[PDB]
Amino acid sequence: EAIKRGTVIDHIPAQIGFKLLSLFKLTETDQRITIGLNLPSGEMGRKDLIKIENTFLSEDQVDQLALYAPQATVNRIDNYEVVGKSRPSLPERIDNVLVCPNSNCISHAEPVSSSFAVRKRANDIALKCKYCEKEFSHNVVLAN
Amino acid sequence: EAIKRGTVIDHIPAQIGFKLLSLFKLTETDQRITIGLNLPSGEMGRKDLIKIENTFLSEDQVDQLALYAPQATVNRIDNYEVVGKSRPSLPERIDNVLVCPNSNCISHAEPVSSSFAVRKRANDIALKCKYCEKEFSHNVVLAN
Amino acid sequence: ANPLYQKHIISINDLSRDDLNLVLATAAKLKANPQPELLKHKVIASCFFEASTRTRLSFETSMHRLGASVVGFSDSANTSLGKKGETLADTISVISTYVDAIVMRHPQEGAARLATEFSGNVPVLNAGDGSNQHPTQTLLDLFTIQETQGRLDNLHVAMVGDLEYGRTVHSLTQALAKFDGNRFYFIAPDALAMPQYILDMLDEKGIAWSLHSSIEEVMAEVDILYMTRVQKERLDPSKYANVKAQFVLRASDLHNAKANMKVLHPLPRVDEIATDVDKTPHAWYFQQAGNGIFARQALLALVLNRDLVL
Amino acid sequence: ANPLYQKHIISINDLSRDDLNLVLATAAKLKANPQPELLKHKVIASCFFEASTRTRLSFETSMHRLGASVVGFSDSANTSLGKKGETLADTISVISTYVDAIVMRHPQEGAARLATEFSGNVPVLNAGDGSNQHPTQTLLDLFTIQETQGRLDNLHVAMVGDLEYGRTVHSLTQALAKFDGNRFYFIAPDALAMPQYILDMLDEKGIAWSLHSSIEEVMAEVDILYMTRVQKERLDPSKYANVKAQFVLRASDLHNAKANMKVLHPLPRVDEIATDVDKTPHAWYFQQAGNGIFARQALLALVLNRDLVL
Amino acid sequence: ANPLYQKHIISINDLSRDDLNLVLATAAKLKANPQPELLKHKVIASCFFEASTRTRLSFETSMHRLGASVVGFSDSANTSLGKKGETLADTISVISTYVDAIVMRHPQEGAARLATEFSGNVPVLNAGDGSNQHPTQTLLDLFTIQETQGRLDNLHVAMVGDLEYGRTVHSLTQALAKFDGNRFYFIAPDALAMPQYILDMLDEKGIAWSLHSSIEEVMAEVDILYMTRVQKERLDPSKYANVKAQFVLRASDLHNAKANMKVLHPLPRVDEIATDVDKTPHAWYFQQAGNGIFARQALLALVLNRDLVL
Amino acid sequence: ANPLYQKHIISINDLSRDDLNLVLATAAKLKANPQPELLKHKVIASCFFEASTRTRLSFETSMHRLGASVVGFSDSANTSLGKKGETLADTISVISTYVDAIVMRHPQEGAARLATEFSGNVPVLNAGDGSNQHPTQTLLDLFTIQETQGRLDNLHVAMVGDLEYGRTVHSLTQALAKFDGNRFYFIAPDALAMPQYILDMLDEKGIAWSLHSSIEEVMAEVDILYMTRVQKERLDPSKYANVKAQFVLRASDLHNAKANMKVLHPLPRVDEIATDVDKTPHAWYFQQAGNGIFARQALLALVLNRDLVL
Ligand SMILES: [Zn+2]
Ligand SMILES: [Zn+2]
Repeated sequence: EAIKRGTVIDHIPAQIGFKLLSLFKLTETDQRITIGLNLPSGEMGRKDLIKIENTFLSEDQVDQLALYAPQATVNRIDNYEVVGKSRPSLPERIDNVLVCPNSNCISHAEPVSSSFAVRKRANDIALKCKYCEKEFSHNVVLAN
Repeated sequence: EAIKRGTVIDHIPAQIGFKLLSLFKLTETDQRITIGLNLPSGEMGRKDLIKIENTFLSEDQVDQLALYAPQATVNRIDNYEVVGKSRPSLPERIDNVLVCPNSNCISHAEPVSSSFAVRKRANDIALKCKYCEKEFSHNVVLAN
Repeated sequence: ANPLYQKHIISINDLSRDDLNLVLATAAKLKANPQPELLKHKVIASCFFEASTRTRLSFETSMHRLGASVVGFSDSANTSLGKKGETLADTISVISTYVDAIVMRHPQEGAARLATEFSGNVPVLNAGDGSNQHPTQTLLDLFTIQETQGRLDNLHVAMVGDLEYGRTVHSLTQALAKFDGNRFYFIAPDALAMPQYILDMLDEKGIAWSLHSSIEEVMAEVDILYMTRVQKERLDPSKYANVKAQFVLRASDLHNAKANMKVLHPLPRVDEIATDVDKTPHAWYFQQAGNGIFARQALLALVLNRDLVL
Repeated sequence: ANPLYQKHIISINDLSRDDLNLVLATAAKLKANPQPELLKHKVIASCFFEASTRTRLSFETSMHRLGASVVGFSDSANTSLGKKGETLADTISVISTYVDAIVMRHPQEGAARLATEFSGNVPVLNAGDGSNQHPTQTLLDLFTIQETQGRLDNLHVAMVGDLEYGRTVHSLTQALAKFDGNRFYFIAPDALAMPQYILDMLDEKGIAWSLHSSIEEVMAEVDILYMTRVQKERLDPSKYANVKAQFVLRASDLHNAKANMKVLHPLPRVDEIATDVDKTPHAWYFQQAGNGIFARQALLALVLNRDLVL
Repeated sequence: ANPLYQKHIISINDLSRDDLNLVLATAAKLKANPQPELLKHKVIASCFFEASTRTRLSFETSMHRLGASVVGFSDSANTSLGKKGETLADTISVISTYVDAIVMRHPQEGAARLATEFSGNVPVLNAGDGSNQHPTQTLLDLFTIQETQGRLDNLHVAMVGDLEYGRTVHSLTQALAKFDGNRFYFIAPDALAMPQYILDMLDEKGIAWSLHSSIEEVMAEVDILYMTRVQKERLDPSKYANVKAQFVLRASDLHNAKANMKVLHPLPRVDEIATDVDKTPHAWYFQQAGNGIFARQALLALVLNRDLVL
Repeated sequence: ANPLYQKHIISINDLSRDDLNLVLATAAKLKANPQPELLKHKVIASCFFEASTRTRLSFETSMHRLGASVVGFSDSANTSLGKKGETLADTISVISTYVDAIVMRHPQEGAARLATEFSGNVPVLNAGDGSNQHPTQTLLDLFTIQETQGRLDNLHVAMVGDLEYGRTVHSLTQALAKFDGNRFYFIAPDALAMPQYILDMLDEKGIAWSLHSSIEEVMAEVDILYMTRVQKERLDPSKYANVKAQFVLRASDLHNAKANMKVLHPLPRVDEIATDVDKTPHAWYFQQAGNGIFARQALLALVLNRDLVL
């Protein structure tokens, strides 16, 4: 169910919508939000869907979605019309939302934002910690 | 669409909807879910709203909402019609979701579910730990 | 069966007045007429995860006095805050397959209660779980008061010392509040006064209580003077000396006291009771200690032996 | 007299199959019909030069259960030598004049055997001598398997974990090899595989065995799954996480398992068995622990009491 | 300026071939003609959150040789898990208003990097951040190699020992690989092979590397032979078993070395290098250690002194 | 001379308004133009009988900045209750033949004062004597207030936190009250009110002070907002319960502060100041800390250099 002005994130995989809502604190706002989870989609099986009024995502904000919903589409909406359309591209760095798998990483106990360099690989994505300089499969970083 | 069959939790305060989704692991399901955050309501200012298909709430499940959304309404839905309607009453016990303010309570490191006895008071709600037997303002237990 | 047969004894608040009397009556019976073979063939586990020698000695003596066999352990500075491998649950899960009852003392609160959840049909008796409960201490206290006053109702009771951290007096207060006509007096250095929820509970029951700041104000008219143990760390060492001399008791403070009054103290004491009170008829803290083995016998007996012989 | 009366119990390898069955039969008898006065008037020495609380509790319970009296000690790590002055020999030379039998646990291997050389006619029972023997652990393991499968022959047995340092499984393997038709499966992170001399012994006896690397490969067809306790120091902490998740057991790994299969573990566990397997019919490690006091009763009974009453 | 003025030196991987050269050039310059008043009136903090005596003495001596004043602390087996409240960030925010540079060593990977985010204009030099980086160690290694060989290209370098964890050999390999034509020879006790990312790195740069099992294969061809330090828990009695001697380098192993071959070891050594090699012309690890004061002088000089004219 | 030449600096309460001024003037002078050779050839002892890293680093840096040499020791969790035999007096008697001044910190109130009675002609400077005095902390506080406000009269100063034990706020209040027209605002968690002698002192001097319960009341009017440090045992989980957030200052709390308003905290802080205030122009605790080296340079300069010409 649509809106007048704002952003619509379409084609999010099942079980990722709520994850996105959590990681990116998207509901910490006063704006009207409309969410669909486990909606039917012949397009891809089944999908989650997020709609936020009067709110817009910079290219990089969109890019931050890439690790979780690579094939999502981000539509801009004004006067009920789709005005813009983009897709998430792998970013160079991912800040703030991952946590280092290294139990000894200085980044745990201290007042700094996590940060990783992002590097495309054959069968996974490599994440390198700004701080401890160790590199991990996104599978490891992302699974808990 | 809308509706066909399931539960609708209406009149959730702002910034509680997402809290409920988290605490009660409501999106750990395959069912279709529909969420409205910061919706307009002349009825109470503004509200959150949850809709879960083919899923129902026991009297006690509904009572578990009382601590977070005391004035919510829980409607049962069949063939698009409100079949049932109830409101959350303060439970006698709250299990599993709180965590004891007591750093020394045995419940922290060990494999047991948290549990509190609930007691109505003048200006707050008293929560008493099954384990350490200490009692706390819900304000203290609930704020982090 | 008697009401306490095969029941866990975890918290004072889990006992009715009926229960309390049942324990105390059994204590009195056992003290009068010993049954050194009541628990013959029982094996009890004395599990002190946190060392407490005055507590273990008392409890284990109770066990041998009923003819039970005893196994157990005392832990060594619970070095850190736990056994690093074994969950407490696993530990009870195992022990509850060796023995007929468990007596445990533990630094974390709720540990006793947790044990009940893994001990099967083996009863556990809480011998102290951090700063929460110590029920045999309260029961021994109760028994001692009743024996010396002949009654547990309409009594004038003084509490003295660290009333904010002193769990001993909290419990005794709570349990004396399941009785009628009782009147309390609380003596404390101001920043150590008796926690409110207690008083709230007291007002709500219609219990007469008065906050004071020196023993003298009341000495003339009390039946029990129960002293706790003020620390040299809790209050700092400057304020300590300035108000210390009223939370200390000398024989000379006993000139106008009642001929029925007994002075109690869970022990140990350091300086809060001068040794010159020892020789007076009021000193009863060693007697009190001795009663420990009857409160504790009583409880083991009721729990492990289905029907009591008074 | 029975074959074991007045004999030292030092090593699993010193026992025939006859012996084993003798012990296991007595265990079953004693479990069915207790003899709380079999060793009345005996005094046993519980000597733990190396502390082991789960071991002492079990063993001492066994003693009281037979009505024997127990004296002893648990030693304290090492300021340096617990002993310094006294040779172990002198220590046994003395204690063997006080008591009727010695149960000892010691950090050096061969300590128990050494004791036998100075204990006169006092039997000694090894409760653990460094990384060599622990016979009552094996015997309790055996008894537990037999009770639950009805037999000790033609069984499908899995061993899991630190198979290079895990003496518990070596011993159990050795003693199960004095039985016919048994088939083993060894599950280990490669650099921790089962020591060879074991396998050599197994090939030489004609014993079917298969090395694997994940529980799954065999889960469907085993009667016993016996888990040991992989350490966080032995393997390092980077390779640990990369292969740790197959030497961890969850209930979800038990979908295709036999209705007779029981999971064993000498204890304690830390994370190698998730608590969700506890509630299943396969979890038997606590049961196993309980059987300890029967294995140990049996041994004491056989050794100290010339003719057994089955 | 000079390229390194007011920069942090946190990780080897942040330094160009040029940077590396600049440091080494400076080092040699200072080694040849000292500037004991170059940093007169600087105050440097020698912050050793993790004790390491060898490393601190070196660094501090360098500061003094350049005329600077030193303040700081070595830290201790931390009671109650740290300054606990105080974040490293608050510590560096404060210390960085006192001093002109911060040399710090810390048990957590990433500590040096986090410091820079709070140090303001005060450069921080990493002296060791858990198992991550140790740039001056690497720089003194490089400097020793260059000084004795006359060059950092076209070398034949062998790494020996624990290649899985030898952070020294990872760094050194990375660095040398910023240079042309070097060929590498890796030698491990089978176990503890080289991290695959390093090998992958060599391949893209197009660099020759060979794997080996003893030094004999390679001895006649190498220009540097670099030994890692090797722990008691890094390895065990079971994998010290058949081939542990190439893990022990002896003077006899050196008969066919090129005359120019030097043996470096970051130190300390325990048994991996026998003392009879000490007398050979190839032993160069002590000399290596003294070169540390030049590598370190160099870094401090370049980082605090705007334009460093040789 | 200069009034402070060769004097001990033991307690704030020994210093005139003029003294205070001299120190602060000197401090500013030195801060503006350094004299790194002013104490060339002096040797100062940095005697830290009680470890305090932040304090020692500051003091030592100051000595170095003025060109003096430093020797000394930081002490340790004392095995067996001290040097035990050796009196502090013997210690000071000896040390004071080595050095030119003694800066000392000690766990006992009165240690700095005792030192002067044995130090001869060697000035001792108090770096902390138990819960008594800490003069340089107080001087750096004053200096920071003066530097940022242009003045120490006619200020609006709020103290926040533990006012019962905040020796920092007692000192600072005393000093400020040597000056005209300051108005004070005290804010506590009800518990932990201000010492009555301080308030009584304010009344005689005729100085306005107000009591309050949150900062909101006072935020729009204050020039300095001084936070105390606040321990885990200083308070408890029960009195952190309904009003603990004004105990946590946040950036949001600062919306209506005067532009000139600075927030000082003697450090370290644990949770009482949230990190989001760090970015505000009001946060001045780190700057405060760096001002310590001027206060301390100043004291040292004045005490050791007969006539200090700015
Ligand atoms: Zn990291
Ligand atoms: Zn609790």
